[PDB]
Amino acid sequence: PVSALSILSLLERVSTIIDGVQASQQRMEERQQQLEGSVSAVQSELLKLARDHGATATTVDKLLQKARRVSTHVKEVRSRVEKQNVRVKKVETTQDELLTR
Amino acid sequence: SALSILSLLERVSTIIDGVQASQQRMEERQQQLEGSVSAVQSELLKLARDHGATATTVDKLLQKARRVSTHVKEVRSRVEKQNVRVKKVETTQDELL
Amino acid sequence: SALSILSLLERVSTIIDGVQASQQRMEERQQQLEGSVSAVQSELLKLARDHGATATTVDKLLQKARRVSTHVKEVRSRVEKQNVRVKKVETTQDELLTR
Ligand SMILES: [Cl-]
Repeated sequence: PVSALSILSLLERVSTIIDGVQASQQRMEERQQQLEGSVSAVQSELLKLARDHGATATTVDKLLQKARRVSTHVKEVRSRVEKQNVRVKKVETTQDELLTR
Repeated sequence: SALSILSLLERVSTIIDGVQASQQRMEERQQQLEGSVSAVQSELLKLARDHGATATTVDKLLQKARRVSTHVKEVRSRVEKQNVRVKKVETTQDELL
Repeated sequence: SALSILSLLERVSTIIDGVQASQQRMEERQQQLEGSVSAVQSELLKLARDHGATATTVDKLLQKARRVSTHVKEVRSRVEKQNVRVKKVETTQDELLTR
């Protein structure tokens, strides 16, 4: 009913399928390796861009501090100019008085 | 030829058990890969948001720079106008005696 | 023992079915992951170019900051000289109004 030869036939049949499965596994292993390599590189570049952006952001915060400080200085100078104006007018108007006399 | 059948069966059983074990390892490797990809996607979006915040702040700094530069030119102008008024007063006093 | 041999081969066949099902799912997921990584690479590069532009603008803001700082110091210098010139005229006018 079941000859050694029929069994042999099944074995060669199973062996042929396994050959195909193994070749497919080889193709997939290669794709997984390449993908791991791509991910590793993206990780590295992402960390690098994070560091670069970190430096920019740190400069930006300094620029914020600086802008606040310069504004404060401009306000102070403006204040000094207005005070001088009061003083100049005092001298101007007094000269008007003397000159007319 | 019973021996040759048993030998071949043994090799096949051996080979498929290895193939199965390998497939399991590959399943595992791919799920680890999915996790790593999900992680980089997440970190990229976070960095994108962080940069967007920085770029937003930078535009404000541009705006603030324009305003300050205008204020400085204006204060300069006032100072020059006062210079002229002071010179007139100096000249007049030198002349008043 | 032919049936015991065929039983072992039936089990081998079931294992092959399971591996092949897994291989199909693995191929579907692998293509998806490869697409996802490609998208990450592209978006990362875009973010890098965008940051490059931001970094350039910041370097310009730094020079603007230096420039304006220099102008404020020059203006303040003139305000201080004018203060001395005004004091000069003030003190003399007060002198003249004495006696
Ligand atoms: Cl006078």
